[PDB]
Parts: sequence; structure tokens; C-alpha cells
Amino acid sequence: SEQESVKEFLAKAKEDFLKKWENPAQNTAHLDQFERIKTLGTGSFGRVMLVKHMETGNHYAMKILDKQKVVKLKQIEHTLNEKRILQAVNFPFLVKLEFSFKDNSNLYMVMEYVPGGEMFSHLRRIGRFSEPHARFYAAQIVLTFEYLHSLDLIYRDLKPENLLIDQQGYIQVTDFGFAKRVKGRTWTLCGTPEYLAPEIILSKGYNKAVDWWALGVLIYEMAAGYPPFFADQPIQIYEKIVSGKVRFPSHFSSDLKDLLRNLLQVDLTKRFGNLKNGVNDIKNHKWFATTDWIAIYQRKVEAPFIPKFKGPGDTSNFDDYEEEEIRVSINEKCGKEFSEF
Amino acid sequence: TTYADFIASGRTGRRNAIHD
Ligand SMILES: CC1(C)CCCN(c2ccc(O)c(C(=O)c3ccc(C(=O)N[C@@H]4CCCNC[C@H]4NC(=O)c4ccncc4)cc3)c2)C1
Repeated sequence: SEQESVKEFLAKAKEDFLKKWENPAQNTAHLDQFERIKTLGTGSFGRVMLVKHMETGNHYAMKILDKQKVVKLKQIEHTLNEKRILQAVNFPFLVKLEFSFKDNSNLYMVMEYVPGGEMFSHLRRIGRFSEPHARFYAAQIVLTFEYLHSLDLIYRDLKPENLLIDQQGYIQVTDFGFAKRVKGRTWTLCGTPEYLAPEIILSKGYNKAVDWWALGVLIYEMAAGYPPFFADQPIQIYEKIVSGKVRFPSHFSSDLKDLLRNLLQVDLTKRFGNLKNGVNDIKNHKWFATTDWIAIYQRKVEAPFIPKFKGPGDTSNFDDYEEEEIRVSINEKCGKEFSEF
Repeated sequence: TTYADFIASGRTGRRNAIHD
């Protein structure tokens, strides 16, 4: 009856997501309603900036994507997935999209500003998280994945760079560029090398189980300070993953080791998350015994780390990036391609 | 140590995703 009201919560969440998935919101703001302040991050096609919505005074993070660049790299269908999925989802550990729109040159997504910075930044500075600290984050991701997969979504880019820490020390997952709504199997060779499941590297065609592999990679990385498979070139990394020989630090508890040996399981019939009991194999695992799943969902557990936040619109938890004046062309580019945006 | 090797690797910065 514990896993009975999860069933019911999730059935209602599916209903909410489908309404929004089938009829997506478009054109709910305009660029000139926002003052741009600072670049909080970059990618191939654009950037994410701190902005201030001027009618409310609220701060947001606004992703900006250059339409021509997206097309040149053959990413039209993925950027349409990103926005379509993001406008439709609603979970406490998924960044909330407030507005989206486009102009002649760009696509824009305005999300909740998450001022704590990327887990990445903190993970590299401290060196490594203790197990209770990594457990706290890891459980949020367990629930997010339970949420996403029940909606038939695969996330596919789990890593510290994509987990933003909010004002209460909880996670907000960002960057849904590789997220996809699929029943059955898919084949795109995408993701971050260190995090790729073995089946992706091998062109098997794969499913939501690659997200559980990636969870294993993250937990290790949070608890060790480095990932289980690294080398200077991607090809060397794939070789390490496909072999699947993991060594653990002498400090990892035996519970943690056993959890990871099950998550980083090359054999899909043995891998946790992918079996008859799905996600409960992970939740009832010994390493998670101190974890109160409902209290996590409700944000009632005290975080072990709350970031310094000196005012709204402060960016000292993020790195500095080179800025660049947006230019909006006088002619529409790639109109037909992004009509649904 | 493995940590020292990680820190001397070129993979401690932000990691970009791949595409075919
Ligand atoms: C791997 C590729 C070269 C080819 C295949 C698909 N790719 C892809 C797909 C979808 C996309 O939207 C993009 C992008 O161009 C893009 C553009 C900008 C960003 C970006 O700046 N995101 C930041 C920085 C990277 C790490 N993730 C955290 C993210 N920050 C945030 O989202 C954030 C939100 C709220 N408050 C603070 C921060 C990320 C991605 C790129 C790029």
C-alpha cells in the first residue's frame, strides 16, 4: 500500500503531462520583456543567461539557441523534444519552464533561475561528497527517473554539470536536449562519454535502463570525486566501459559497492532499475535504508549543504563566461523547421 | 593514486555530449 499511492500519484501525473504533451504551450513571452544580465553557461548552439522579467522583477534563466546552428548540426528533432518535454513535465526536482518563444534568429526558453550553481562546481571544489551527502542527491534522482520513465521519457544526459542546486540545497535537473518520449527502443549515439551505458557504445539499441547505468556513474563520481571510467580520449573511455571492470575506493562502504555493482551491470537482465520490481529494487536497497522517500519528495529532509546566496540575481556560485550581444536578423531563418516551437 | 591521475587528465572540466 506504500507502492500503491505512488502508483496513484503517478497516474494523475501522467494525465497532467499528456494534456500538455498533446497541446504544447507556445509564444508566451517576447525577448524585450527581459533584461539580460549574465551568462550562466554555454553550449554548441547558444547559452543560458540570468535575466530579469521586467513586469514582475522576477529572475529567470533563459536558454537561447541559434536556429541556423541547430540545423547545421542536425539537432532539430532533439531541440523540439527538449522544449516539448520541458513545458509538459512537473516534478520538484525538474527545473520549471515559465515561458518559451522564438524570433527570426533564435529559440528561447525561460526557466526558473537556480542560484546554487551546478553540482559539478561544488563536487570539484570539495573533492568528493561523503556517502550521506551523495545519498541525499541520489535519492532525488531516483524519484525523478521514476517520474520520467512512467511518462515514457528517457533523460539520457545525467551528470553533475546538469544538476543545479537550489536555495534549499535540493536538485533541479536541467538540459533536456537528449530527452525523448519513447515506448520500446531507440538508437541515437548520444550522451556524455563517461556516463554512456555499454549498450549505447555497442549500437545495440537501448531503453530507459541506460538512465540507471548513468545513475551508477553519478553516485560513484559523487562518492569518489572522479568517475569509474575516465581517460584522456573518448575511445579509451568506451573500451573501459564495455569491459565493465569497476574498481572502488577503499573508503566506499560495502553497501555502496553492492549498489554500484548492480547499477553498473552490463547484463540488462541483472541491472537494477530494469527488473520485475523496477525502481523498488533501488529504493529498498540497503545503501538507501536511512532514506525516507516521501520526506525527500516533500523537501522535508534537511540538506547537508545550503549554498551562500547574497541577494537575488547573484551569480557567485557560477563561473564567468565570455559575453556576446544577441543579434536578431531582419529575415526569418529556418521557419518551417521550428514551427512547432 | 587514481585521484591524482584524474586531476592530471583533460576530463576534469565540463564535459560536452557527443553526436555521430
Ligand atoms: C552535444 C551537441 C554538440 C550535439 C547534440 C545536441 N546538443 C544540444 C542539445 C540541446 C541543446 O539545448 C543544446 C545547447 O546548445 C545548449 C545551450 C546552452 C546550454 C547551457 O548553457 N546549459 C547550462 C550549462 C551546461 C551545464 N548544464 C547546466 C545549464 N544551466 C542551467 O540550465 C541553469 C538553469 C537555471 N539556473 C542556472 C543554470 C546547454 C545546451 C545542445 C549539443
